[PDB]
Amino acid sequence: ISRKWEKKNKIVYPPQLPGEPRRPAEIYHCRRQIKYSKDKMWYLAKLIRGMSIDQALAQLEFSDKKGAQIIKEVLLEAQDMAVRDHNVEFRSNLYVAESTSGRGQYLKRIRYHGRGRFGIMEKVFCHYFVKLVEGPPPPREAPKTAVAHAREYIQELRNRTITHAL
Amino acid sequence: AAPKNRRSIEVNRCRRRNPQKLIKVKNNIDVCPECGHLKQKHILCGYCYEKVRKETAEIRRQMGKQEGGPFRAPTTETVVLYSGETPSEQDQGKRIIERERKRPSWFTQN
Amino acid sequence: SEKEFVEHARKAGLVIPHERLERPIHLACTAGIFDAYVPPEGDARISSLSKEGLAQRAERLKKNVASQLSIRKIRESDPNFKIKDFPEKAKDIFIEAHLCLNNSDHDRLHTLVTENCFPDMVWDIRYKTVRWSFVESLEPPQVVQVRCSSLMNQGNIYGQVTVRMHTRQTLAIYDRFGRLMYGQEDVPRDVLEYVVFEKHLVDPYGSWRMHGKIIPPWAPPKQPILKTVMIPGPQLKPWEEFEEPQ
Amino acid sequence: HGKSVTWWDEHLSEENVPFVKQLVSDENKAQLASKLCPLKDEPWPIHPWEPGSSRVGLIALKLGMMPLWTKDGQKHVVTLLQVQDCHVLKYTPKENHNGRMAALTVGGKTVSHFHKSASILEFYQELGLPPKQKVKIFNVTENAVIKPGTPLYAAHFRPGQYVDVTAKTIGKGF
Amino acid sequence: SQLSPTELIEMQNDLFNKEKNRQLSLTPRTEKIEVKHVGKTDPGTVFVMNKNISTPYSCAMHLSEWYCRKSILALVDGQPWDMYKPLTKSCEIKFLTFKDDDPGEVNKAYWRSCAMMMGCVIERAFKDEYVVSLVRAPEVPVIAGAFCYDVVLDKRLDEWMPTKENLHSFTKDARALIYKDLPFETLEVEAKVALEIFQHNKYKLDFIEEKASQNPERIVKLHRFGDFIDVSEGPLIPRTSICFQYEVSAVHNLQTQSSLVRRFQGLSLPVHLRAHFTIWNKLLERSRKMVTEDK
Amino acid sequence: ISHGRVFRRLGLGPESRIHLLQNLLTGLVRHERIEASWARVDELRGYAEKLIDYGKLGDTNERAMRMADFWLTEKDLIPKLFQVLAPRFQGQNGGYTRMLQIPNRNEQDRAKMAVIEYKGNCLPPLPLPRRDSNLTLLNQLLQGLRQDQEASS
Ligand SMILES: [Mg+2]
Ligand SMILES: [Mg+2]
Ligand SMILES: [Mg+2]
Ligand SMILES: [Mg+2]
Ligand SMILES: [Mg+2]
Ligand SMILES: [Mg+2]
Ligand SMILES: [Mg+2]
Ligand SMILES: [Zn+2]
Repeated sequence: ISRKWEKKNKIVYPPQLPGEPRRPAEIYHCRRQIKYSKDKMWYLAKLIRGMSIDQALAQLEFSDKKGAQIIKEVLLEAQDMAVRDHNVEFRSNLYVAESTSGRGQYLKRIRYHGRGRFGIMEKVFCHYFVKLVEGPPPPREAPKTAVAHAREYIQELRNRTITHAL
Repeated sequence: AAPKNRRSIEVNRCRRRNPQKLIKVKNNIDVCPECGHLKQKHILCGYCYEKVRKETAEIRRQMGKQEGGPFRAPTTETVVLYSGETPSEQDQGKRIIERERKRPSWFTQN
Repeated sequence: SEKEFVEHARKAGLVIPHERLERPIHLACTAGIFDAYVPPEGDARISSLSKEGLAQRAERLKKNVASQLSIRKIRESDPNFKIKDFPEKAKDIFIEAHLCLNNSDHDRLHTLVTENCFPDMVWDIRYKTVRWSFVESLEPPQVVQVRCSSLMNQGNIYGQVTVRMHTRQTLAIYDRFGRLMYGQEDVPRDVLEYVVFEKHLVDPYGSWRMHGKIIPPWAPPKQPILKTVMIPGPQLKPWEEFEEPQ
Repeated sequence: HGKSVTWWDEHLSEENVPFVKQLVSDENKAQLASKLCPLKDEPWPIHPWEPGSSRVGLIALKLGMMPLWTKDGQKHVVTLLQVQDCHVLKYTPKENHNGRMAALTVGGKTVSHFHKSASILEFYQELGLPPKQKVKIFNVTENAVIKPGTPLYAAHFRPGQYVDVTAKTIGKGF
Repeated sequence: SQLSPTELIEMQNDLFNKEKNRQLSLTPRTEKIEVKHVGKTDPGTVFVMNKNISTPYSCAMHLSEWYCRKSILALVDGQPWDMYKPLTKSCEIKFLTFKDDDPGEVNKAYWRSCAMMMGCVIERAFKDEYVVSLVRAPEVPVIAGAFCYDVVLDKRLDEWMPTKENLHSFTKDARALIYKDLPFETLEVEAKVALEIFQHNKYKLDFIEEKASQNPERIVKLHRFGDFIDVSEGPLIPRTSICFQYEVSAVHNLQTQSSLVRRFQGLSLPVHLRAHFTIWNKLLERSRKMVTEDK
Repeated sequence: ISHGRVFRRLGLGPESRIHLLQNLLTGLVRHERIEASWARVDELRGYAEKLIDYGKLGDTNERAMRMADFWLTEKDLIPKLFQVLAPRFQGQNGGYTRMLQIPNRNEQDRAKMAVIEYKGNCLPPLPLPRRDSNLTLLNQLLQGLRQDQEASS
């Protein structure tokens, strides 16, 4: 087994000199050995990437997946750590910077078919990782406009040089 | 039939992350004016309805003790009265249900 | 197929195992404070008077019967003990103990502070960064009272000395991310404390160790914190209604 | 900005929902009745019939079927097609649609404003007509052009003529 | 005086910021004030805010993002309060939204704020060869057709009614102002300092003196967003981006024996209460009609 | 091809469909407010509307008694229908019951729930969706149109 996500909260940074930009808070939290599957849990994690904590909880409130309740508990307990263990005011000023799902330890069983045959059954366990960063959520990138494509294409035609020139 | 070759992870990632198979966001989430919790526009509030259901169970539990038999039902209308209240003239001729707790704010007397 | 999971951690305690210890636990210092000194409410203004403050404190030492008996008990248990030289030793221990927290050196702190004092000054600042300094001492320290207790179970005698020190300090606590949290750096705030020390007399070594820190009830409130906090409201179950106390 | 979805009835109070329905309903009758003078509102010039000319069709609603008998005793089945609201919407020049024949646009029956797109509602506002359900394109020669907004009636077809019918058939699924 | 339009705006911003720094310097130490939440949704919540630097918007951020977006006007005790004006003393707070059964206070604030946006667009639309003098923003109830703003134009611009394209040009500029997110800043400024801000505008000086007469302390309220400073009565909405539908309806002429005032009327609706296209056009036509309500 | 079919396939067949609605209807009459699956509640609404119509016919009509005999599987509810429910509903013609969508059941199946009840029941009211008050900004603007329209017309 490997446990490095838990140890990321023990990092102590040197004090900042006056005049430097304020360092946004970073909170690392995770839950181990969740009965939910790895692939099914991934879709929930992909849903809440880049959204603020309040709207992330709203989306997971009404989701019918069994893991929606599991993730909502993780976010709620991570928010309490941010406001108490860390000096993060404005408990609504957090956004989910990164969320992902890993695989845990599986239990192997025997699944019967018939004719004396069998198949190996894998009990599935998964982990959930979430990182919360203080501040408003970043703005999502818009698709490239018509001018953007034209500018790149003209630039590309201007970079051309005589191949095998001299 | 059986597969001919193992699917590469590049092909699997395209299929497993297609926009159709992703979870769609919900844009009809609103805050309940009375209790401040979350609910959908076309759905009753979960917290407010649970508040009513708990009270309704208590009222029905009181009625069961007022009719011991399993096939005993009133032939008249029913009125629920809380502590500190007395039946009105229009409420006479009906069975009376007594509750010790104070009349809740959401419940309205007529 | 018959494989299962192991390593479920739980903490269970019973009376029987605690009573079956072959070697009883040895305590270096007592847990609580035998008696809390009650300073008069006028110490905030007497501290500005030199002759009145020193003379009044001197009389309290020479007039208390219980305190003088405790002083003689220390002398009988261990000679070459002087009340006059104690505050200078107590003042240096106070400065050294806090400078250990600045450098986060726990090995030296164990010798300076006692077992009952170590968790209080370490637990909260474990992952934080503090910078404490000493600038001036407006009023020299004075010995308030001395008490002793005789535990006939083992004959252990502990000598508690209460010292009142008027100290000028510069406290600044930094967040683990490097941002300022509690106080500035260049402000020499004036603070008054009633530090209680403790020494084990039966122990041939018997280092003088700081035991506790007593704050007067009428002490001015501490400087406000920079971070804004919110007190959460009473969590309400659906079948319970809110009531407003007046 | 994750703006929430909304509909026309979301923010309307109980004392104004009947008022809004009355407001839109009165506008439809005023607009429809103001188009009942095609020859009194400066129509386009009318040309005499010429060989090879094509006329303008209609958009009708299929009611049902009735039996019909002829003078020779034979039995025929007829389908009742009703024209509810038919108005020419827009005219396309000959060289901008096909290059051989002009195109005349005809709308369907009246529908509610509250369930149409912004562009569709804006287009009808300029003309001054209530929104239509279905819109079809008719190929019409230049000598049979009709000014947009001119109403059309079932009298456009005289008995004894042969006509075509184009519509989506009954969908039976997979 | 010889002041270009860029310089006079810069002078006012410098004066406003200088006054803002003076107010901040009046509080040397951060003082803790206990604010009790008396709202219906979350009773019993107690906030511990800083004096003169903590705004009720920052108070709402402790609860959830829903209070940050839904709330428009905060109710300090029994007095309406902006969501960007810092608190002063320990009190009780309540948040008012459009959905509440009595949005009359919020409706008045929204109507005032939309009038201020029109004044900024009108002032910075005419060429520098013409003089534009903003008079005031008359208080008209929301039950009327639309909000109106009074503007005095040049003497040589007397016989000029804006065309349909010109009226639509103001709307496009207003929407551009809506596109950028500009918060509203509320500051209490002494009457004589306010006269310095509006030295060029004769009518504004008269308006300041009239408002200063109603208060014994000779104190007036100034509101600034972006680079525009104007005097208005009552609170304002916290954010510019609250407005979604904005349109300048038409203009009207009110001739007085001393001067001529142009009445610019326009209708707007917020993001929360946006209406259908069919309903919007019906309301827009009523906004064309003259609005006459001053006292 | 299910064109024109207004009924739904429930239970083990057409006979089990009636019995499932027979038990739900019996529970609705006795308790006046029950919750079940949204699809099953929608079907139950049609029968509850017409059952009151049979109640209005009277206690003496033979067809009404036979019709109420089959649907009211508990025999102590027939007097209730003809003496409580029927006398209460005399004014309205079709507004007998309300249907609202309860949030999904907190179980594995995550079914779509609904609540069905009779008018004027002796129970605490459901949190009905209340419309915006007339004092709202949008409503005030529209009320200006009505006052001006009524002033001239
Ligand atoms: Mg076998
Ligand atoms: Mg295998
Ligand atoms: Mg496998
Ligand atoms: Mg079909
Ligand atoms: Mg069907
Ligand atoms: Mg089935
Ligand atoms: Mg149905
Ligand atoms: Zn609710």
